[PDB]
Parts: sequence; C-alpha cells; structure tokens
Amino acid sequence: GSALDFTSCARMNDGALGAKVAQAACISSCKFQNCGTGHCERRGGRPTCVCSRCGNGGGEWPNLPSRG
Repeated sequence: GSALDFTSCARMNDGALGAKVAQAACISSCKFQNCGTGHCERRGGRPTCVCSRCGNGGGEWPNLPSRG
C-alpha cells in the first residue's frame, strides 16, 4: 500500500515534533498489544517502535541477565 510510514516510529526523524509523535504512536500501539510501554528504537537504520515490558515476550536484554 502507498503509505508514508510502515512503522509507528518513522516520524522519529521528522524533527523534535516527530519525536513526540513517534513516541506517542509507539506507546499507544504497545499498550494495545499488552505492553507496559513503547519506545522508538532504530534497528538496522530502521526507526522501529519497540515495546518494553510486554506480557508475553519480555522486552529486551542487551546485557543478558540471570533467570532468577
């Protein structure tokens, strides 16, 4: 489909205003999928919306912590 964005956080590169739109769009979409929050993260040059603290999936582990 002819769309301006495929990801909620594409606007992250639309200036400071875009940053707010990006984060807002991201956070909202995350909540809808049962995620505590959302933040715009760039992956492979791609400005993607990544949800943090999700019910099923966790979030992220860059340092890789312990289990318990």
